[PDB]
Amino acid sequence: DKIVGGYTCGANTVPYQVSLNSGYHFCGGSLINSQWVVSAAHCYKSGIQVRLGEDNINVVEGNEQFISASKSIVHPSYNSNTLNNDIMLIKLKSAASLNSRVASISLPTSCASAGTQCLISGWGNTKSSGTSYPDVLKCLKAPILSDSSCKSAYPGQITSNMFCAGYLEGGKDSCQGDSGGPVVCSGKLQGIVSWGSGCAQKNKPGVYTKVCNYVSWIKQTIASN
Amino acid sequence: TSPQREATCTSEVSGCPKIYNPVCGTDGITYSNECVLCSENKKRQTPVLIQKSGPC
Ligand SMILES: [Ca+2]
Repeated sequence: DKIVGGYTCGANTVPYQVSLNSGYHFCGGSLINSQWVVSAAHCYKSGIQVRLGEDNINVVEGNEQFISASKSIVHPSYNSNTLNNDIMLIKLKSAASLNSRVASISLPTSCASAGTQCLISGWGNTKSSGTSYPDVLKCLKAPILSDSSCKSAYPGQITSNMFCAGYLEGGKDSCQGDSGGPVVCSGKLQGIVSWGSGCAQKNKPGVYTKVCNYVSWIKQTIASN
Repeated sequence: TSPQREATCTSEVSGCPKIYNPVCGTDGITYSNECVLCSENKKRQTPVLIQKSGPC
């Protein structure tokens, strides 16, 4: 659809979802505790405002939290040319006040296998003439693909820190404005929305940063900052 | 063409990042990011340039 094959969902359903705002919504993120957010490294900008408890990013419904980012820490081996290690930490200036629309997502203990179904969320929408923009909060269930089939879709491009999720027939995907947001598999954060060849195209599934490779880096980075 | 800024797109992947960082084509289309305008161009025999940053 206009929601890239997904379904609409609310901030109660995905309370760990956040918006990154620099005058407009450019990326998503996930809340991993009261003060910290995980996003994609290519989402790095200066002067990010984090918006939590959002149902509509265009309308202030009186139940959202707007918190400035105090610190943004991009993985030290992030390569913008290959998108490898596409993961960033954001420290909020103050702690979020946690409630039904605002809560944090657990980090994985093990990696997810092929065929595990996950939930991908974000504000990425697509208009008619294939033109993508943020608006409605949408959700999508998608499987994790085998590494074979992912490398077969993007030959030479897939590193050990990426996985593919989605449907080889297309129609359902994440798209521009979804970058940095959550892929949650059985209550754990297993992915971050990273890249793809277009959106919801046949034989071109979305490509996500594999968060299980990073759990120690994340935990030690948070703890020393 | 009625120009004034190319897209500088040096990606080593055959895909674009899913960030919303719009640019206004000289054609009058809003491209959700510069990488998208790039990939769109490469299947064109006449490149659209960037009229302004932000949506048209
Ligand atoms: Ca709102």
